[PDB]
Amino acid sequence: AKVHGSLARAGKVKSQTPKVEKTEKPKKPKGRAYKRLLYTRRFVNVTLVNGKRRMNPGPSVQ
Amino acid sequence: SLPATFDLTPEDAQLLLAANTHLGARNVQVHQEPYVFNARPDGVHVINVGKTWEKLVLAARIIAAIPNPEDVVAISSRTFGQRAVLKFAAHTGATPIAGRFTPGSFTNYITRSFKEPRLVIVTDPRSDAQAIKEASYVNIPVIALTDLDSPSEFVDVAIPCNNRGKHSIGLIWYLLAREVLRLRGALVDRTQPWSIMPDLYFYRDP
Amino acid sequence: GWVPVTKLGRLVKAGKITTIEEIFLHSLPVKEFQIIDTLLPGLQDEVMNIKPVQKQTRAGQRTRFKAVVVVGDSNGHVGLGIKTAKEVAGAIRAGIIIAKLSVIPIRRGYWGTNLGQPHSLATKTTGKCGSVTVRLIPAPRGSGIVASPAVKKLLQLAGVEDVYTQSNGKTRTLENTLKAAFVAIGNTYGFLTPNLWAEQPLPVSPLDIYSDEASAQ
Amino acid sequence: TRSSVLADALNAINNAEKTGKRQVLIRPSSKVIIKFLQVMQKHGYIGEFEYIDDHRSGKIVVQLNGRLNKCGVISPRFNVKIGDIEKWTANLLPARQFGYVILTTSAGIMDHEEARRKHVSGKILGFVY
Amino acid sequence: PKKRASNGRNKKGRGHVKPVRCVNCSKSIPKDKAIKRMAIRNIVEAAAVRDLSEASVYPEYALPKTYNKLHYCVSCAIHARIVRVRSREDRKNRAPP
Amino acid sequence: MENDKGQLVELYVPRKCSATNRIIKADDHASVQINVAKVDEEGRAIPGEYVTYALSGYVRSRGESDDSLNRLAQNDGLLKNVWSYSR
Amino acid sequence: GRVRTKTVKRASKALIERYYPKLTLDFQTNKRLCDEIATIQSKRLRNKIAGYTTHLMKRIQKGPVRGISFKLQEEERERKDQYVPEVSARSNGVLNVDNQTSDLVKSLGLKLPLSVI
Amino acid sequence: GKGKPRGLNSARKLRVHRRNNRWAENNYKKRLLGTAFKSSPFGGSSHAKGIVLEKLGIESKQPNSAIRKCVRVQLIKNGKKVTAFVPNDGCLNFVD
Amino acid sequence: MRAKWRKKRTRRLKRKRRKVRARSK
RNA sequence: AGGGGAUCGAAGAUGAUCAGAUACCGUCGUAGUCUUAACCAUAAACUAUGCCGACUAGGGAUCGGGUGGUGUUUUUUUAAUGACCCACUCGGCACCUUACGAGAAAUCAAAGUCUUUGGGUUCUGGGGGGAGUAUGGUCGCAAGGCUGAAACUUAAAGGAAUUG
Ligand SMILES: [Mg+2]
Ligand SMILES: [Mg+2]
Ligand SMILES: [Mg+2]
Ligand SMILES: [Mg+2]
Ligand SMILES: [Mg+2]
Ligand SMILES: [Mg+2]
Ligand SMILES: [Mg+2]
Ligand SMILES: [Mg+2]
Ligand SMILES: [Mg+2]
Ligand SMILES: [Mg+2]
Ligand SMILES: [Mg+2]
Ligand SMILES: [Mg+2]
Ligand SMILES: [Mg+2]
Ligand SMILES: [Mg+2]
Ligand SMILES: [Mg+2]
Ligand SMILES: [Mg+2]
Ligand SMILES: [Mg+2]
Ligand SMILES: [Mg+2]
Ligand SMILES: [Mg+2]
Ligand SMILES: [Mg+2]
Ligand SMILES: [Zn+2]
Repeated sequence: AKVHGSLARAGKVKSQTPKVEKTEKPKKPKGRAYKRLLYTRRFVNVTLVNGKRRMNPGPSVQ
Repeated sequence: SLPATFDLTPEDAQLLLAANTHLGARNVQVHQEPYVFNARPDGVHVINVGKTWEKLVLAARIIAAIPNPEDVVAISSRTFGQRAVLKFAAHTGATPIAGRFTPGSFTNYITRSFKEPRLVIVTDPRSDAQAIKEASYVNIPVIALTDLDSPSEFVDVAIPCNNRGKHSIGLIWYLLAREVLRLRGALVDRTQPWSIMPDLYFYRDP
Repeated sequence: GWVPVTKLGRLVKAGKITTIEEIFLHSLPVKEFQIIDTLLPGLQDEVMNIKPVQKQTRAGQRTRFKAVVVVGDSNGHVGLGIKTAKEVAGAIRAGIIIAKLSVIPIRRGYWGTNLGQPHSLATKTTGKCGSVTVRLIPAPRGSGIVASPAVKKLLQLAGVEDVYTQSNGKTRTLENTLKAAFVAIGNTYGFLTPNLWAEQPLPVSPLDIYSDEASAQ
Repeated sequence: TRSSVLADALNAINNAEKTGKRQVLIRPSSKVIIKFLQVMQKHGYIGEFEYIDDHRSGKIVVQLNGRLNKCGVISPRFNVKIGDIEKWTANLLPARQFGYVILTTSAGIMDHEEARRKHVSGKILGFVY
Repeated sequence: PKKRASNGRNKKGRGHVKPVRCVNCSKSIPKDKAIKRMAIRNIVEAAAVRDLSEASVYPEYALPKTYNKLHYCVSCAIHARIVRVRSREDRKNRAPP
Repeated sequence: MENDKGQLVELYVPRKCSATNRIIKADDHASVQINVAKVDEEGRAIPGEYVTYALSGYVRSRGESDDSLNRLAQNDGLLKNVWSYSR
Repeated sequence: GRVRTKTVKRASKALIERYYPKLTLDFQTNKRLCDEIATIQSKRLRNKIAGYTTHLMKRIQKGPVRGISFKLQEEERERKDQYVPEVSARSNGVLNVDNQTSDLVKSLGLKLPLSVI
Repeated sequence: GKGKPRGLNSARKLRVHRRNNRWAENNYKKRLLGTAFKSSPFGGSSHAKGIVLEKLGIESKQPNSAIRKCVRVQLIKNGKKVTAFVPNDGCLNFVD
Repeated sequence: MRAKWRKKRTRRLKRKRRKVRARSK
C-alpha cells in the first residue's frame, strides 16, 4: 500500500527518555561460585513462598 | 446330576398344555430355534416344553444358590404377570417390582428404589428392556421368560413360554414358585403336588 | 464419619475386604468414593489442567472452569478424572472423586530378563479417544517413561519405570490425550498372554460369601 | 480373484476368534495353510483341525481355544536375512517374551524361535499370537 | 453432510428418469422426485347435490367425478404446505398421514 | 506371571470366561457370575456348594449367553436333550 | 384459573398417606385435624391443602387413585387378590390337541389324554 | 488393498511414484528447481551487501499503525533492487 | 463471485489475451 | 450443411414493477428445441464412496430363475394348463434394525475385518491464494478439450458437529 511515510520522527522515544546511569555494585561471582550461590539459594534456605515458591516478585502482595 | 424325580411327570406336563404355554410365536428368532420342536401348519410354532421344564428347574436352581432370597428381584411391567411376580415375591424372599421399572434403579444410588440384587428374573424382555439394560451395568445375572421373538440380549438362562397372555406367565411363575420351594426351602417330597392353587398367579381387571 | 449406602461399601468399611483387586477380580462397580478412599489411602493426586469453556444463554453468555485430575500411587493403580463446574475449587474436588471411582489395575512386567521387580509393561497396548491414539511399548531398564510431560506424570502414578510411547492424532487437545494414554494401560489386563493361559477355578465373589454382613438392616 | 488362500483362511480364524466362535471353516485347504496350522497348533493357539476330501482343493475345520489375539500374514513373502529376523519380530510381535513369527525356509515352514535355533532363515510367512 | 439418505427421492439402480412438470410452478422436476397427490372430487360438490338431485331427471343417476393427478415441486409443495418441514427424526417417516 | 526367583508378582489373575476363555476385564460390568446349586438325596438344594459359570459382557450382548449356558449346563450334566451340537 | 400448586398437592399426598383413618370426606373437620398433626404457616394454605386432600377423598372412596397408597387400602387389595375358583386349568373332557403337539408328547415320555384337530 | 501395490517385484512402480510425488512437496521443489539460485534476490547466500538508494517510510499492516522505516537497496552482486527493513529505534538515522 | 461466473470471466479474459497477443501475430 | 420447423423458447422487442429494473411477472419472437449425415468429449456425467476376492448380524418385503408342497382358486365335475399361497435356494433394486466394529463427527453391513498397522491391483491428493492463469505441446471448422508452471502473496482457508 502506501510507502513514503514520515521519517521525521525516527528515534523518537529513545532520544526522549531521561537518561539514567547504572548504580554501581560489587560484582557477582563468576563460574561455580555463582552456580553454587544459586544452589543454596533456590532450595537450601528458602525465602518467599505462596505454596508455589516465587522467583522474582518485587513488593510482593505486602 | 438332578436324580429322576426332577424329570417330567405328566401332571406337571398337564399344567403346561393347560396353560397353553406350549404355543410358540410365528416370528421365531435365531437364538430361539432349539426351543422349537416343530411348527404347526396354519402359521404356528410349538415349544419343546421339555426344555421349558428343564430350564425351569435350572431356573429354580439359579434362584436358590444365592443366599438372601429377599434381594432376588422378580420384575414385571406387563399387567398379565404383575400379579404373578407379587405371589412369587410373597412365597420366596424375592423382592418384587410391579408396574413401571423407573430408570435409575440398579444404577444411581440416591433413588427411592435402589435395589442391589444378585439375580434378576423378568417376564417379557421386550417390555422390560429397561431392567435388562440397567442390569447390565452392574453384573447381575438375569433369568427371564422368553417366547420365540423375544430379545435374548443381555439375558442369561431363559425359560421358553408364550407371554402372549392367558395363563402362560402365571404358570411358569407359579411353577418357579413351586420348585424354588422344593429345593431347600419348605416343600420336600416332590412326589406330591402343591397345597397352593395355581390360578392364583394370574391377572385381574376383573 | 463415612456411612455406606451400597452393598459393596458395607463389606469394605467392615474389614471384610482387605484389598482392591478383589473388586477388579469380580468386576464390581465401585460407586462410593469412600471405598478407594479407604482401600488405598496414601493415594497421590495431581491436577493437570483447568481450562475454561463457554456457552450462550437465552440472553448473553456462560462461562466455567474444567478440572482434569489423575489419582494413583505407583503400584498399579491409577484413575482419570475430568469434571467441569462453576468454580476452580469445586471443579478439582469433584473430579478427584471421579478419578478415584475409576482407578484401574495395571499389569506391569518385563521387557526381557525377569531379573527382579517389573519395570515396563506386559505387551504393547494402545488407546484411542478420538483422533489421538496413544500406544505404549516396553522398554529396557534404565530407559524411562518416554512420553509427553503430561503422560509421563500419568504413567508416573501408574507406576511404570520404562516405556516408549507413540502418540498419534491431535495430541494438543490434552484431555483426549490422557484418556487414551489411560485407555492404554488399563487395556493391559486384557491381553491374554500365555502365562495366564493356565486356568483357575473361578472364586466366589465376596457378595455371596459375606452375603449375611452384606445386606442392609 | 483368490490371491493367497492362506489369506482368507487366517482372516476367517482371526475374524471368528473375535466374534467369540470356537470353530471355523477354511477354503480351500492348501498345504501351506496346513503347515501354518501345524505351527499354530503346537504352540497352543488353536486346537485340532480336520482336512476334508472334496476331490477339488479342500476344506478345513479348526477348533478355537481363546488365546488367539491375531494370526497375521505378511505379503509379499519378503526375503528375510537371518539377522534381519530380529527387526521383524521386533516390529510385529507384542513382547520379547512370547509370540511367534513363523517363516518359511528351505529347511521348512517353521517358527522363528525354531529357525533361531537351527540357524536357518528365508521368507517371512505370517505371524501368530 | 448428506441431509437425505434418499438424496432427492426414489431413483436408485437407474441414474436418470423422465421429467414431469409442476402443475403450479411449471417446473421441471425428475419424475422420480415430485410430491404426487391424486385429486378426485365431484362435479357438483357437496352443497349443490340437493338442488342437483332435485332438478335432474333420471332415477337418482350416478354422480360423476373429476379425476386429476397433481405433480408438485419441493419448492411449490412446501409453500402450499402439501408437505411440510419436519424434525430430523420425523422426516424419516414415509408413511401416509 | 513368574520372575527371577520363581516368585509370583502381578496384582491379580483375572477370571477367564467359560464360553470364550477370553479374560474378564476389571471393568467388564456386563459380565455375569452364574451360581447354580446342586441337589443331594432327592431335591434339597445344597447351600454353599455351587456350579458357578462365568460369562463375559461380550457374549451376553451378542445373545449367545443362553445358548452358551444350556451348552455349558449339559457339559457338567445339568440338562439333557436341550443343546444339540449338530445343526 | 384455579390450579393448586405442588406445595399444596405435596401436602395432600402426605396427610392422606400418613392419616387415612382420621381424614374424612368433609372439609371442615380436616381443617381442624390440620391444626393438630401439621404446622401450616398461613390460614389459606391451611384451607387450600385441606381442600385438596378432601377432593381426593371424594374420589379415593370411589377408586384407588393413581399415586397414593395407605394401609387400609393395601390391606384391602391384598385380600381381594386371593380369589381362587374351583379352577380352570381342569379339564372338563381331556386335552384338546391340534397335532405335532401330540407328537411332542409321543417323543418325550408322557401319558395325557389327547385329541386330533 | 491399501491403494498402493505390494508386489515383491514392483519396486520400480514404488520408487518412481514416490519420485513422481515428491514434486507436490514444496521445499523439495525449491531445491530441485534451484529457485534460490534463480529468482531469489540474494544468491542463495545468507547475506548480500548492497548500496542504499532512497529511504522508505512503509506503513504497517493491519491491525497496527506505525512507520516502518526501510531502505531500498541495490545489491552489488545482482543489481537487484530490494527493499530492506532497518531495526531498532532511530537506526534509520545511521544509514545514509 | 459465484464460481460459474468466475469461470465465465477467465474465458473472456483468455479470449481477450488471444487477441492482444496476435495483435503482433 | 440438408430436411424440419406444432410447441416451448436463450437474443431481441414490448408491457408493467422499481429509486434505477438491462431482471422476476405479462405479451410478440430469432436461434435452438425434432431428424439425417458430420463434428464436439463436457455435467453435482453423484452413491460427491474404484475393481476382483475372502470374512464379520439379524428382519420382513420385492424382481428374475429353479426346487419341494395327497396347498388354493379355475371348468363341467375339480385332471392337464392359467393365476395364487407356503416354504426355499441362488442372482438382483432396495429398505428395516442392531452394533461386535469404524469415524472428527454427520454417519457406514462397509466407510467393518488398520499402532494386534501387509489378499491382489489402477488412480488421485500433500496449506489458502496466484490459477486451471502463463507457456510449450496436441486434438478441434470453431466454441474449446487434454496436458500444465512459476514469481509474488498469506496464518489461516476448510470439514463436522454445539450452543446462541
Ligand atoms: Mg486419523
Ligand atoms: Mg434424485
Ligand atoms: Mg445421473
Ligand atoms: Mg508456499
Ligand atoms: Mg520506490
Ligand atoms: Mg463450477
Ligand atoms: Mg463459462
Ligand atoms: Mg430480454
Ligand atoms: Mg439483456
Ligand atoms: Mg465438421
Ligand atoms: Mg462440447
Ligand atoms: Mg470433470
Ligand atoms: Mg468428479
Ligand atoms: Mg445382514
Ligand atoms: Mg433387481
Ligand atoms: Mg462462448
Ligand atoms: Mg493477525
Ligand atoms: Mg466446500
Ligand atoms: Mg462447518
Ligand atoms: Mg447452531
Ligand atoms: Zn411448483
